[PDB]
Amino acid sequence: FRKISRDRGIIDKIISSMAPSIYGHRDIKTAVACSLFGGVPKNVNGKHSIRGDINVLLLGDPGTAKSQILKYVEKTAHRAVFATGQGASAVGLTAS
Amino acid sequence: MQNQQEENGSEISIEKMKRYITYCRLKCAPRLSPQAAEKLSSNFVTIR
Ligand SMILES: Nc1ncnc2c1ncn2[C@@H]1O[C@H](COP(=O)(O)OP(=O)(O)OP(O)(O)=S)[C@@H](O)[C@H]1O
Ligand SMILES: [Mg+2]
Repeated sequence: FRKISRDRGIIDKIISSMAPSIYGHRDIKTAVACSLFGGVPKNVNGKHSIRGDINVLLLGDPGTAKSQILKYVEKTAHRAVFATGQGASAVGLTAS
Repeated sequence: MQNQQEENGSEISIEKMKRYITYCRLKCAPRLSPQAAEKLSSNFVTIR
């Protein structure tokens, strides 16, 4: 990991590593890489909290392969939970 | 900077602030003085 990090163009390779079956959506893949790696949360003096993870909204027409990007992130990420609004046989978004 | 200002005393920590709010609400309940009523009545008449 340290050997592959010292490459100058490492980040772009990660951008090229996001969803190989998906072609041409480089900025979407960049957003995926940023969300997968994420920032750092912080809490200054305990009083004020700053969130430390990137929320990405993929708004697109049908046939832009957003669902395949979601499936790729579900495969790649450590604790990835898939849910949907219209569907039924899935974990809900509401506590109960 | 906030830790320094807490050490000087210009800012109060959140738990001390919590317990102080609890203490002030449990102990004190002020009344308006008679000389503090004419100013308030006059200012409320002028606004309306
Ligand atoms: N840029 C792309 N590269 C590769 N395959 C693509 C691309 N765009 C669309 N597809 C394919 O087209 C189909 C679209 O499937 P979906 O991922 O369900 O599309 P979608 O973006 O989710 O749109 P919906 O279903 O209306 S929300 C899949 O078979 C994809 O593999
Ligand atoms: Mg879809």
